[PDB]
Amino acid sequence: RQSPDGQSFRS
Amino acid sequence: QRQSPDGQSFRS
Amino acid sequence: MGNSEADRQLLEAAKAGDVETVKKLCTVQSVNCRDIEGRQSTPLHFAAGYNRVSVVEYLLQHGADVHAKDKGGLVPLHNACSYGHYEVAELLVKHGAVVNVADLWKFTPLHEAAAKGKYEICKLLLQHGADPTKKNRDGNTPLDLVKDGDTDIQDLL
Amino acid sequence: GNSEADRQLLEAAKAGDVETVKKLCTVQSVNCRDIEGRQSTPLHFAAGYNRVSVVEYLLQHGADVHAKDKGGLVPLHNACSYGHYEVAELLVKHGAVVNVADLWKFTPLHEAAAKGKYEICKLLLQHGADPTKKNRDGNTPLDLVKDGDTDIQDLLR
Repeated sequence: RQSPDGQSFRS
Repeated sequence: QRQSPDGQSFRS
Repeated sequence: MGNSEADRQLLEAAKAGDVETVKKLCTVQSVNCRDIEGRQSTPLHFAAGYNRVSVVEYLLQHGADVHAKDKGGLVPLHNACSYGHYEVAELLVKHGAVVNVADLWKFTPLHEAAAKGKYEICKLLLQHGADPTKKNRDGNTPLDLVKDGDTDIQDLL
Repeated sequence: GNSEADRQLLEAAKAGDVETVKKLCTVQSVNCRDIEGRQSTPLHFAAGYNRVSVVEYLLQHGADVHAKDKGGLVPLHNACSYGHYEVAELLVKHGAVVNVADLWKFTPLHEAAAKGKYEICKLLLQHGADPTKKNRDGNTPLDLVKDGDTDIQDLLR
């Protein structure tokens, strides 16, 4: 089970 | 009286 | 086989928040296309996980599917929650996102938010009727996934 | 009124138009003020409107986390009033003073508490925000919490 596409911070 | 800062809670 | 150049460009633009390119490439046929190369995210998954509010907005107004699932069973709301994007999550729910949906391992958006330690998201999902007793394939609730030293989400959950 | 360059920079900061910021932002311009509003700087605009890329560029190019608008608000007030966690994180990382007060002696924690922003309050707290400071009216941030944001009240308790 891998991560969803995306990230927590815009920086 | 005290006023709101420039900005907004939601981008949309 | 790969996606057409155009669906590729639409997915890229969504991940980057390039609303002008999304406008250019977004049609009834393309809006819910899938990144078959990657994990089959739709433009909305990308926009949601990368916190591109203006793209999320545009996509939703153009028939993007809040119920579409990627290769692992995740809907865009899972993406928003896993990454702590509160406004995005709110916009999705406002446009019909089911809060209790589970992926292929029965992880719910709330499992995601809990595990990620995303406090406001948990409160948001609960405040919108998310069921804290739901178990994933491992028999774990969202509470079970809350990290130690994250004392405050536990009490919330 | 402001020079055209300054006006364009302020508008671009509000808009999150970073390419336009990069073209207009110099050491002389970076802390210009909106003389036809409430004397917000470009960082006040970027922080209030949650333009992360712009906030980041500005902080790296001489933008003043101590600058106050006509009401004594610093950009961290703007970020906290409108619940922009990452923005508040970036400001604090670049040395924003958490206990700063405006002309009415509201601190960023007064703003976060009144606007019911939990994680922001938690961040400010973790950074030495003083939950006991009173504004000119005699009110602590706890005093301003909406009944019932009981979690916030408990945080500040």
